[PDB]
Amino acid sequence: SYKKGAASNRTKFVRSLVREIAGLSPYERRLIDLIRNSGEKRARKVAKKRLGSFTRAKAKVEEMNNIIAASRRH
Amino acid sequence: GAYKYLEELQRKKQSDVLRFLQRVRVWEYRQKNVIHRAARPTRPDKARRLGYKAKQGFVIYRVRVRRGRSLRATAEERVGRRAANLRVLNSYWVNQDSTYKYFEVILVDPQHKAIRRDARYNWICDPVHKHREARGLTATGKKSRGINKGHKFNNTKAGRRKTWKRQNTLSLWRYRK
Amino acid sequence: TWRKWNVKVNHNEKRYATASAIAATAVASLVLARGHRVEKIPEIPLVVSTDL
Amino acid sequence: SVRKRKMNRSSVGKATRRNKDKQRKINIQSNPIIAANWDYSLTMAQNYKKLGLRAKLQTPAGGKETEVVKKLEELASRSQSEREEEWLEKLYKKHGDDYKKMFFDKKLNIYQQSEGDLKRRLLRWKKRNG
Amino acid sequence: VKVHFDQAGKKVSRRNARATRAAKIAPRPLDLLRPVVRAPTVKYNRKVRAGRGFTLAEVKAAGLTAAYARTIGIAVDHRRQNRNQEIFDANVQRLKEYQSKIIVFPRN
RNA sequence: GUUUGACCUCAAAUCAGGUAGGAGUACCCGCUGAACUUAAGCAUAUCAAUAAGCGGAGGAAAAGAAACCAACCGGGAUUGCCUUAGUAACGGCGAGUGAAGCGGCAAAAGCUCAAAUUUGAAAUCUGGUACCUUCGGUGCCCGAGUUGUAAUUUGGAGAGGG
RNA sequence: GUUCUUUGUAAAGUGCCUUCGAAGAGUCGAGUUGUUUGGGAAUGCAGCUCUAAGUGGGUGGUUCCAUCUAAAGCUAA
RNA sequence: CACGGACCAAGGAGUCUAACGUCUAUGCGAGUGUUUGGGUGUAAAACCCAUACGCGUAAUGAAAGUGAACGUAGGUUGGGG
RNA sequence: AUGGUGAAAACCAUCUAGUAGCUGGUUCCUGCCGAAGUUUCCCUCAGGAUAGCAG
Repeated sequence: SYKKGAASNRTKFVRSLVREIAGLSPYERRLIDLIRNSGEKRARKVAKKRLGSFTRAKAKVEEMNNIIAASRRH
Repeated sequence: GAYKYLEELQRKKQSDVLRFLQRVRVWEYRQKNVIHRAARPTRPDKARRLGYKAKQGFVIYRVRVRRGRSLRATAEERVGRRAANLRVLNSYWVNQDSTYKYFEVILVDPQHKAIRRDARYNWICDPVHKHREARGLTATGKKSRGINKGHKFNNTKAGRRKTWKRQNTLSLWRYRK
Repeated sequence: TWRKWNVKVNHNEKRYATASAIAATAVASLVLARGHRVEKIPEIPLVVSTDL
Repeated sequence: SVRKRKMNRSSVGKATRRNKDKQRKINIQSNPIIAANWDYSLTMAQNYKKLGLRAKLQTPAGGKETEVVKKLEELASRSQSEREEEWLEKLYKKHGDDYKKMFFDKKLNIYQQSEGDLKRRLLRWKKRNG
Repeated sequence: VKVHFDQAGKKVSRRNARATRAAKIAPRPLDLLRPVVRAPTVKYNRKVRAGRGFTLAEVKAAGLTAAYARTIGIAVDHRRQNRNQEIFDANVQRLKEYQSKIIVFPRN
């Protein structure tokens, strides 16, 4: 993997653009509310059950943290 | 161009935009026949990355199948019987219901002179590709036949009947071993 | 069909046999016993010039 | 057999094909020097050693220059278009050999080619002409 | 129960196949110039065998290009790597000797 | 403009050009799938990823240019043979079942898309028609095609220029 | 071998220097019901539920390292 | 007891193969085995052979190891010759 | 059992040369040697595991 998969400004732009325009899926709609009320602990539990592995649920909850923080402030 | 944006838009399937498109189209495709021709592919980015050129000779049949043998291969087999002159190239998922699943199987006319010419697609005209779906030589057929590379696919790599006949029939030489 | 038609032989034993068979060609009495009307031939083993 | 029984019985005949001699004695086809120097009584590998040329580049499994000079004998033995030439005539008569001026020119050098492109084509032009 | 009665038959088949390939590919040596490779696994590493194809690196170091290498009858592999130094040296010498031997006919 | 005109969709025809069925079936590719019989009665092991049935191909088919094997001073598409080997491994360890990498050989051949703009000019193709040197070429007209047909690229990189 | 025509600021190749440089999702995976095997790390497949990532992802070797790039296709012997 | 036999001709039943041994013969011998193959051939014969592999050649153990001369490879007693 | 044909419970074709704790039969001559009718546990009932007699 010399050609591993560099950042690519265009791909980052498209992914984040679609991330907002699509909205939020029903489990994620539940999940973002579950962060604000029940904390990040129980959020990771529901996300691990919903998705396959925990390694997926980490990056997923981390993405939700980035979405919430950037929305309200800026 | 747009195919990167569509590629990423088709990822978020249960998202608000694509969720709405599903519930309209699922109603619309139930109004029409079981097997019928769509004029253009609904997910054109997927059509391309499965080998569809928007030129004369390519046909996009939409097909409906029951839920609960594989459904993708059954979808291809149903259009194979109806559109017998055509050759099945590939198929893909578009929409699903609680009771039915929909696929937009792409076809090529080997008889049409626009395909008999260009060398990128004239391979399908060769009689060795008559009913690719009826022999599991499509994407989904090769998937269900367990044909890949690895330790996982040892007992079913080059024909599961071929490896059985090889292992369970005695072989003898002129000068015995 | 799968009867044992061909016979595997030791390569050395096979070579021994041909050497014995060659050795017996230069005996003259052994040739006469085998058949071969070799009464009126000049000598054994009979060697003719290369121009043959 | 069912079908073979009819074909022996019929007055149509059989499509008799005698093609077993031709499967062994194959004529060489791709080189005339070889076509003259190839003993068909010999095999493939024996013919190669007779010529000199190698028949196999790997170490072969199992066990085992009159012509080659004639191959070395046969080893011993592009212009510009009308518009291109006439266009180069226009450039040479206008500037001379000022390639910097020639590529910063707009009217005669329309396709904005580099110094190296124009001078190379002028060198070819100066060979066919003055 | 299969029996190989055709052992003698198929050798004559294979020989005549080589004879046709000799007749059609007249001056050329039937097979491509294969590399020299060190075998895998502790058991066989002492053995040095014929590899599949060279590399872009071995071809580039020899003094010719990859696409041109195939037209002169050098088998080129692209997934094989040059980890060992001694193998690399042996293959480069093999190509350079081969290039001194070859006589590539003109297209006129 | 209470006309009319673009498209999209649904139609139509004893129109023009096509094509699919059926037979054969040894081999191949899929789908479906018993029982007599073996270990003690039979749910697995076992007959058997069989026979019959069904669908589909060809002169072969299938497979195939790695999301591979390895643990080495690394191999390098696939297929077949020899061997690995009756080994690893599994099996009320029992009827027994049964590989694979390496090695020797047979034969060897690699490539095409989708991917970021031709944007100083859809550079492409179908069909009709008129001729010509007719498994086709050319002119003209028509349609397809920007919801993308050509050229350039496929990680072995590649492209832009100099 | 014998000729008739080759064109257009046409088509590539090679080395150096400079500026960029996108690779497949209802798929991978996850649980379960069956089928497949002699398969011990449910192997392979299907059905059903949920369903990703891009200094990524898949597979293996004792804390790293090696190895390829799926979810598209063609191809003789 | 019983089962078989009206008579005659012809047909008619321990075979072939694989796996594993027994003994004998032959070849060579710490080695041995050409015949998957390649070369060659008067052509399914015969004749040659590369690299490997099979089995044997040096043992004592259970995870980890070690390694066979105090020696006319022994001292005695017998023991074909 | 599979697949088929007939019909106010059947037959045909393959699997299937199915499986036998058995019945009947087993094909030339001569010479030479020549029994056993049973020991002990595996339990025996079945098949054997062994000793004995003949080489």
